[PDB]
Amino acid sequence: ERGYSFSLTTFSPSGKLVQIEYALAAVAGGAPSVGIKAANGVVLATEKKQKSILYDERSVHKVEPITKHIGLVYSGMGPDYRVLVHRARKLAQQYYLVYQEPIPTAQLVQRVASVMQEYTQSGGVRPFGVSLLICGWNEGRPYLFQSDPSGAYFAWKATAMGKNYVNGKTFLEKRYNEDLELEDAIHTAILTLKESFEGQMTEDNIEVGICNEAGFRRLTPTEVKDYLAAIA
Amino acid sequence: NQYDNDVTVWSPQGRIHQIEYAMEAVKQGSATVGLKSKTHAVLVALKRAQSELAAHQKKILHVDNHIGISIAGLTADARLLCNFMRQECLDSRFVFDRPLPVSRLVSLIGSKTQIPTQRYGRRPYGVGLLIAGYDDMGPHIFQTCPSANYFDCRAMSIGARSQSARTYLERHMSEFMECNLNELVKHGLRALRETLPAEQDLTTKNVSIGIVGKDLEFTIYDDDDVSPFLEGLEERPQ
Amino acid sequence: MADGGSERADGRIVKMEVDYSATVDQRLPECAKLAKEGRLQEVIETLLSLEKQTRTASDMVSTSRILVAVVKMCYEAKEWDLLNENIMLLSKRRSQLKQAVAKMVQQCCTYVEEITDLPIKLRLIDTLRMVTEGKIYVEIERARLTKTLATI
Amino acid sequence: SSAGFDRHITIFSPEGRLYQVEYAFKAINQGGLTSVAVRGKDCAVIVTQKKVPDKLLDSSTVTHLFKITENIGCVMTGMTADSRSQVQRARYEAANWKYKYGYEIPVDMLCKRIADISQVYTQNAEMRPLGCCMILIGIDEEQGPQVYKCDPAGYYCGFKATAAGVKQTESTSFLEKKVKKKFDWTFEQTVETAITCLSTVLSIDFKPSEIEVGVVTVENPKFRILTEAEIDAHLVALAE
Amino acid sequence: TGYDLSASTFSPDGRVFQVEYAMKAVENSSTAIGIRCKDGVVFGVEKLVLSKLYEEGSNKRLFNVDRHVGMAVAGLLADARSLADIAREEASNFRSNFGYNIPLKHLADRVAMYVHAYTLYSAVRPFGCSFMLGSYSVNDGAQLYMIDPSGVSYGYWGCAIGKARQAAKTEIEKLQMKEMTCRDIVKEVAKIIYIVHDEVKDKAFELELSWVGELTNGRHEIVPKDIREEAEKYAKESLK
Amino acid sequence: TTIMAVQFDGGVVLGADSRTTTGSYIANRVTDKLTPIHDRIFCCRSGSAADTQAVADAVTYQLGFHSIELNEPPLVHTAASLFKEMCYRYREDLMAGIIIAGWDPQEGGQVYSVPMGGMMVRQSFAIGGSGSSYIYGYVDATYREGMTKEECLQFTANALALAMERDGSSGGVIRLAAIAESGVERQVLLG
Repeated sequence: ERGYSFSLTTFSPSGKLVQIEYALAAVAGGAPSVGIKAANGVVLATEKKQKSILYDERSVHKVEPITKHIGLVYSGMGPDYRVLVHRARKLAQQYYLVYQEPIPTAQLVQRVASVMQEYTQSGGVRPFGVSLLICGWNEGRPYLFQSDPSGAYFAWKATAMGKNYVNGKTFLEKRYNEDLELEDAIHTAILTLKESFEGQMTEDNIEVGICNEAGFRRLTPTEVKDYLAAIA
Repeated sequence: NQYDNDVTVWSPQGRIHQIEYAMEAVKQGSATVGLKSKTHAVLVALKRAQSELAAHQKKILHVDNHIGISIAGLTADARLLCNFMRQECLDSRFVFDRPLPVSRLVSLIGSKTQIPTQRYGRRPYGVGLLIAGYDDMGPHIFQTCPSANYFDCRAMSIGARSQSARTYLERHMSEFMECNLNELVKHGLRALRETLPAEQDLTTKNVSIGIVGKDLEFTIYDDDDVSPFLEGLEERPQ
Repeated sequence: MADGGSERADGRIVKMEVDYSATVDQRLPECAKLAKEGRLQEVIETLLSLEKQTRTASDMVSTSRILVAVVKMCYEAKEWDLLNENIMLLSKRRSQLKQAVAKMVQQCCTYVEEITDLPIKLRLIDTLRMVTEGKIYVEIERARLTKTLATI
Repeated sequence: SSAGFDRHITIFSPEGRLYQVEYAFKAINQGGLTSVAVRGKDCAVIVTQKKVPDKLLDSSTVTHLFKITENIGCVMTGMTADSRSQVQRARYEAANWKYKYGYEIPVDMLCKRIADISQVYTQNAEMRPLGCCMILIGIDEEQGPQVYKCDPAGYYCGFKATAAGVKQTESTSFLEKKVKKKFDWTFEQTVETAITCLSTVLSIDFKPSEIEVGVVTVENPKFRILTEAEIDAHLVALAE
Repeated sequence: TGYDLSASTFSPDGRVFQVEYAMKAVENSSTAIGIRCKDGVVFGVEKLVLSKLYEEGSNKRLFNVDRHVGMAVAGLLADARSLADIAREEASNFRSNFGYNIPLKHLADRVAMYVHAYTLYSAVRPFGCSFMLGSYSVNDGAQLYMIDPSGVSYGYWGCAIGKARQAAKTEIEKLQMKEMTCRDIVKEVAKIIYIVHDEVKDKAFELELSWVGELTNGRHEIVPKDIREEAEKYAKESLK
Repeated sequence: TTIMAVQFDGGVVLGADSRTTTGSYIANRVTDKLTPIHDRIFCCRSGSAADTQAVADAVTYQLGFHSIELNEPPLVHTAASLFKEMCYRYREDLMAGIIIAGWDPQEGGQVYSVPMGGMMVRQSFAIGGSGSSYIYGYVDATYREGMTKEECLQFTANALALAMERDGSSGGVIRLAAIAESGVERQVLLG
């Protein structure tokens, strides 16, 4: 490059930022996803489709692990997702080289959102088009956080993103209670993902990852075929 | 009109207009004529003054003992290429201990002016040269342009109304081999006087001559030693 | 080059009775190669159509007695051999087939007013097994239309 | 609609889209070419025609079938100047896998490294996003053959049989009808379908001089470009 | 319009007009052809003289990059002398690291990447040049290459650059290529330059011929021009 | 450490000992002194251990990238140039003695010598290493021009066996390798 470095995101005359609001529009028209925190573990459930019978499902993965106990899904766009995965992978290593201890889940999200915000103020680039759902069972209590293209973190009990997320939002508002078990959380997570799905819900149309206090665990399609018997 | 602003932008007709504008800046300068013979490389220039009491602006300027140039454009780009030009001759003098051939000097110039005509934010060098050298294969006359095209000519003229000077050199190009110095020079100043209006001429105040030859180091004559040359002339007919 | 094909056809029609019929099968792969290549002016699709018209005339005059199933065998053994040598198209679209089909049903309609029902319905049932899975395309279909009008 | 400079540089639209990248998807179609990839049970076929407009032009310096490593080949569509720039990147990062890690690079991991680079060109706004596609083949240990496709947006996935180029929506529609009927796939069963799909979509029924076949096999993992004679051998064999 | 200012933006249908503009800049230049016989390559450039305008032998477009490599540039002449410095500099570093002579297949690739690199950014513009690369080697024969301003570079037997592009290669292909000594080809080049470009626009034109092959031992040099002068004497035998 | 390379009418024949010392202690009884760069080009390294393993990887990296791009089997003289460029540039930091020998389709079988200065010279036979000073007289009176392959295998076997006996730093087991147009024949002897 040359030395331009001019930020292409400035304030509106109203006083809002324009490109971040447009980046949120790309997230809302993405694949639906749901995450539920249920007092012994946290369950991530995304919704994976294939436009043909020609694609392969053992290749592209949505639920992606980070350390040994920290999972991560998204709802926005695809190529930008893999960037900040590899960024967060290295970002958890400088914690572990220095402190010799697995990084707490709150400590990642402070660092990932700091990457993402500082990315928007600098010049020549667009913001990301990805929102995240990060979870983990650190120090007894499990956790569930959500980031955004603006770079703001939250702490949900149960949220949803992607298409028709407000419909899934009201559904969890009646479905979720003070506490459940892990298996009940999986049963209501498939229930809310079956809200806006299509007719074929096989072991390949959904893709589910959990966080035990024993650790992160990604579910193979065998159990998801077995657990979808009398689903929702 | 929107694509006539930057150097980087091409045209829907295929011609970069910023180079074509730099050609017109060369035409705003005064006229000068360079020619050669078997043994000499005389170039004659035409000075201009700003007022009646100011001095005339100089044209011919010394580069090395066997290379001297003339000038036809801006004055900042004049000295900017001159200081590059002095630098390159003494480096070959310091390293190889030999004078540069004129032909490989000018290819350094055409390489030098190429880069600001492609990158963004740069202007082309709005200046044209007439280089007269002498080396182991004879005298040479090289003209340049802001389009970085250098020409191995035998007689050219550039500046204002240089066309009438070119028409003189076309019908006298055969005579330029078998002429020594006196009729070699007084051929050349007959070319400049066809670039003048019919009420003034060369007054030994607005004329310089640069000669470089075989046993002759490049020498600039002005205002005192032009009067031995300005003799045996004639008025222009009506 | 088709002067050679002309003189071999001129060699056959005189010598159908003198020479034996296996030499026609010994002259069969030569005309198969002359039909395969295809040149600009020496051999041409019309000269290929005429040389097959002359042999099918010689094969019907030979099979004009009660012994008919030689022309039906040797042509089917010719059409099967010409499929296995060539790639997908046989050589062309019309000339090698549609004239010769219109030749045979012309031969059939001329012979049916003298011949018994047996070898011609052998002929009809052989060409119906041809034109059910062989040449079922358009260009032409009137040679099939008068075929089933004569078959009925 | 258009807000700011969303038609010009890679920024967002008010509709939550962008436009330069989806212009680049139909920057392939100015190439005027169609390539088909089919993976069988123990092989992986690449087939691509070539157009030779001039008789004063070689029949050697034309074919898009390139060789990344000794066990990985590829095919390029789109424009040609952007294609060979993409290939030198793939040749360069395959060798760095050897020098850093020691073993041969998987065909899956290479498509990540390519799609990351295409991401960045989308990402920083002051550079062009390189419109050309990418298809890889190769044999993995204890995984069999693979077929992948990088895109100028920056995403990839595995496939079973997937074409690219100009004609996909007729070519992929035929391959779906071929796969979902659950037939066998051995070697020549896989090669014949890779021809006849490209044969029926283009509707040519050609002479064996335009297409090139780049099969890789489990028994012979070397990337191999087929001879024109044996290309003619398969074509007359499927011909009845 | 609106999309045709930078080399970074695409068109709404997916092409780049700045490359398209520079292609027709080369088209408005004089004619230069190149043809290889069975043991060498012959270069031919029609070179225009306006009235006098220089010497006899200024600004030749037959550059000499390596000891066995030639040039036949046409287009914007200042940028052509830049590529000649780049192609010279590339072959030297091949000699330094390695130490056999540069193969012509690499030197086409290494240059055309540098051409392609100027078709991405909004800082620089595309080059307005196009040229021929001719070599000869006893291990490799002769090869002839051809670079456009986009960067698409591959092999030819006979090509032609300039205004007379389709009009000149009409009759190049009428000849033979394998059954020709290059000394026969030299006078065959000169008629085609003499055939095309009637002197309606330009009265004076030169004819510079260069010639590398078996007879010149792989060394590239100009033809003996004033010596033996059999081209133009044979070329003007075509008055009817 | 003693390395050996003899060319003949077909390809070449390489050979080395296997004994790696740390000054008076054998750190390794058996060592692959010789290294496959390419399928027809080996080297056999001497001097330091960390240095020669570092150079032989980088040359294998650069020659591997260069040959795929050129899409031909490379030249043995090309590979000998790459060892020269690194060992001359870092001659203040490398103590390496390399003999490159391999078969080539253009020029048959070739043997080069890159000693610790960083020069390069083609030879018919070439020896090197710390034990190579003891067999100068034997290799000069026994070498005869025009040997077959099996004569060269017998020739290098006797030459390495003498230096292993007499030098203390050389010994272990003998590794041989015959590179030709057909293949590479590797074998391990004693005696």
